[PDB]
Amino acid sequence: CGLECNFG
Amino acid sequence: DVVMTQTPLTLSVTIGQPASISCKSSQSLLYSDGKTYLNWLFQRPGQSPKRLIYLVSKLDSGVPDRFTGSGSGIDFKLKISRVEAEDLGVYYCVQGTHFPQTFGGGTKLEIKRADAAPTVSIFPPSSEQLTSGGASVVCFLNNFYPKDINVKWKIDGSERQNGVLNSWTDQDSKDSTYSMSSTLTLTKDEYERHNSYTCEATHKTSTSPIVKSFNR
Amino acid sequence: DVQLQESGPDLVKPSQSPSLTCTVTGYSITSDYSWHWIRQFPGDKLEWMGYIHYSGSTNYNPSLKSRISITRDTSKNQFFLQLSSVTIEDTATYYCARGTIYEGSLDYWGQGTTLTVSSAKTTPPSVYPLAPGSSMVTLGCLVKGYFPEPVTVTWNSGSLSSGVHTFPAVLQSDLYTLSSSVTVPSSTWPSETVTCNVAHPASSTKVDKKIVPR
Repeated sequence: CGLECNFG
Repeated sequence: DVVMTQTPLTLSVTIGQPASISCKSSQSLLYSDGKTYLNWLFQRPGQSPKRLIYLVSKLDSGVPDRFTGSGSGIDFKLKISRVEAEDLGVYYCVQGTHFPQTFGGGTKLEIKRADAAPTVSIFPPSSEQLTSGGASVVCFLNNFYPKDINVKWKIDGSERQNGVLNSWTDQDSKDSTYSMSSTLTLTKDEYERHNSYTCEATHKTSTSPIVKSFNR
Repeated sequence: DVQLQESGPDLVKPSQSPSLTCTVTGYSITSDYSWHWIRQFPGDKLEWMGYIHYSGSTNYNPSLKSRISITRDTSKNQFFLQLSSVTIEDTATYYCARGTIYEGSLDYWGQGTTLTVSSAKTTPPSVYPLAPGSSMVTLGCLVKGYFPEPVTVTWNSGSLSSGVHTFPAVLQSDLYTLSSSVTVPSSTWPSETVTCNVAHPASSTKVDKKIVPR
């Protein structure tokens, strides 16, 4: 998932 | 989890000189939106963290221009043009591209100093402690550089391994040195069973160990 | 500006379920950003835990997916971290942070709260003098078997600080032990009285130990 599961 | 490997672990710098911390990732940090989310984090001992750089090379608000960031894909690099005292602490490379968010191990930034030999002091267990049935020998290693040091406990000429506990100080604000405390705890039954107690320290300042002893 | 302050219990017993609070001022947790929790273990190893989005959505680290949960209070402007069935390995300094998805980073940090996990009872320290057998003379003081931290070690009620080396506490069997050394002129020893001063406000104990030549 990356960036979204980190900040989204 | 993407592993973040920093180089080196500890960095020695003379005030005013250039320094470089390298970061390597197990996976490319380039995201599908064409951005590379690698950040640099700074922290002094006892103080809380603080963001220094984000997006590889973009400086935060109060960050001096003497700091620069670079890199792509898996290799990244933070450089200081000249190191001031305000820069001393530990630096972390942190990635935001992959889930979950991960931090590097950290790079310790210390002041480079002239080589110093440790001042060794050995201490027999107090009478007060022996009245409790416990007995601990203390060996102090004060004012030495660099912090790379190995102590060895020797009983009647033999290496003791269990029951030893060590403590290290950070670098001194005054003389930029390190200090180390080493304790060996035993029972009164065991302490009174042997005669000579020695602590042997191995440092870079000498090819031969520095031995401090006492007999009972 | 924007600031974050952490609060909660300092000490907790294992298998318990404590909660930390992040109070934020200077910005509304409801307008834009993500709001995170990070912990720093001994050895200064940092681990990202999770976040609460401005929309109210949450997401956690896969290694902590079920053991933790994050909530918020919009009226108080605060968000919370809920630990569950805690162990001694959860002993860390817990930080809260604001995060941007545009910069892919945490921009603001709080001055964290140390949360220690131990079952040990409040015990006062044993204070032991250290003197040599046979230029400059180094004396010592051993504080043995205390819980919890901190301990205050002073030399001559606060008169000596030049040669003082006070060492970080290390863990024995569920109990703390620190050393302190002082290096002084041989003209002042044993000619003049040198005293190790120890305080452990947790157990409400103050011990003074005067060093005597062997």
